[PDB]
Amino acid sequence: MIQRTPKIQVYSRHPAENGKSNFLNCYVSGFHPSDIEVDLLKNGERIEKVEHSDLSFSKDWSFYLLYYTEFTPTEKDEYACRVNHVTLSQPKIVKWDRDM
Amino acid sequence: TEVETYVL
Amino acid sequence: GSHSMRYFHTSVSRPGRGEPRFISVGYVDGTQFVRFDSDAASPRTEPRAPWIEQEGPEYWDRNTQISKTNTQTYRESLRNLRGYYNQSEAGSHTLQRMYGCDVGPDGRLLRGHDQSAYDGKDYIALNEDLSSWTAADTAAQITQRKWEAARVAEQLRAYLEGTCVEWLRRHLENGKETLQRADPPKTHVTHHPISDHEATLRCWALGFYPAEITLTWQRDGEDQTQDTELVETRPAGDRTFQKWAAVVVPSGEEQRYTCHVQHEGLPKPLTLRWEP
Ligand SMILES: [Mg+2]
Ligand SMILES: [Mg+2]
Ligand SMILES: [Mg+2]
Ligand SMILES: [Mg+2]
Repeated sequence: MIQRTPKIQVYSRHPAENGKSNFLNCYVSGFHPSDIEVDLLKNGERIEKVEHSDLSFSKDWSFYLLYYTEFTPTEKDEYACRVNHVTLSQPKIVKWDRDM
Repeated sequence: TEVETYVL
Repeated sequence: GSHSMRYFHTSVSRPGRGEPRFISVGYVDGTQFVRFDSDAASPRTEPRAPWIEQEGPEYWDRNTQISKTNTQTYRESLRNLRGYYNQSEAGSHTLQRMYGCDVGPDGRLLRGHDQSAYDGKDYIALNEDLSSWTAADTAAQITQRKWEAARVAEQLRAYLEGTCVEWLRRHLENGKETLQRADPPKTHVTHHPISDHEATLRCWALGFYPAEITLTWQRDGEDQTQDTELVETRPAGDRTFQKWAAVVVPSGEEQRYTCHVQHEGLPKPLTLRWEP
C-alpha cells in the first residue's frame, strides 16, 4: 500500500520568554495512514498527560494532529517531539528551536 | 446538522 | 468574506482489534465546532467551540443519531470496499469522506462538496453540479451505479442547498464575534548568520485567522519561490495560525530582500525588511 510519512514542526504557542509559562506544540501532518505515536520530551524524558487534537485531514486526504502541553522555556532545558509511524524505521526526533 | 451518508 | 462548513469523516478498520473506528469532526472555516468518536466511552456529538453550546438537546440528539447510523454505514462500506478491491481480510484500510457547503459574503451558496477516498486515494466525488458523480476506477463505478439507481445525488443536493447552507448561516451568526473576525498576522523578520558568507532571513507571520495567507520573499523585486523555504501553516492552539518563510542570503545583501504578506485581517498588504 502507498503510505505517506509525517511532516513534523515543534514550536511554541506564544513567543518564547525564558521562565515564562507557554505551550509546546508538536504538529504532525501530511501522513497516511492515520495511526501515529507522538511524545513530547523534556530533557529527553516523556512529558505525561500531553493532549492532542481530534483527527482530521487536509484536501489531499493526509492526516494532521496537534500535540500540546504546558512548558516553560529556559536556557538549561531542552524540549523535543518524538514521532513514530509505519513509514519510519526508527522514531524521528525533532528538537524545539525557538528560532523556528 | 450532518447528513446520513450512503453505503458505498 | 466567504465561508464554509465542512465535515471530515474517517473510518479505519483494524482486523483483530474490534470494529472500525469512526470519527466525524465539523468545522466552520478553520474552527472546529463538533466531534463524534465511536471509540469514546459514550459516543455522542459533542461541542468543540463555545458558540455551538447554545444549541438545544434536539441538535445534540439528532446529530448523535445520524453519527451512530453513519458508524454502521461506514463499516458496511469498508466491508464492501475490501471486496471491490479483492483484498485480504488481514489488512487495515481507511475510508475518508468530506462534505459540506461554501457561501459567499452575502450568504448565498457558492458550491457544495461530497467526496470520498479509500486508502488515501480519491474514490468517488459528487460533481459541482450536485447531480452526477466522478468515479476513480471500476470499483467506484459499482458505487456510482448503486447511487444512480437510488438517486443519491438528488438527496445530497437537497441537503447541501438546504440544511447545510441554513446551518452555516446560523453558525456564522451565533459565532459572529470569532467566525466573522479576521485576525491579522503579527509580522517580523529575523536574521540568523550561517557562516561568514551567508545568513538566513526568516519572515514570520503569527497570530492570524483564518489560515489562508500569502507570505513570500522577493530579491530586487523578483519572487524567490524556488529559493524560499516555506513551512506549512501550523495551528497555535489558541484558534490562530503561524507560518514563516526563509531565504539564505549573501552576507551584506540583506537589504535587497523584502518579505510580502497578504491576509484578510490586514487593511493593506505589508512589505517588511530586516531591521537590524
Ligand atoms: Mg515505525
Ligand atoms: Mg476493524
Ligand atoms: Mg476495507
Ligand atoms: Mg482513505
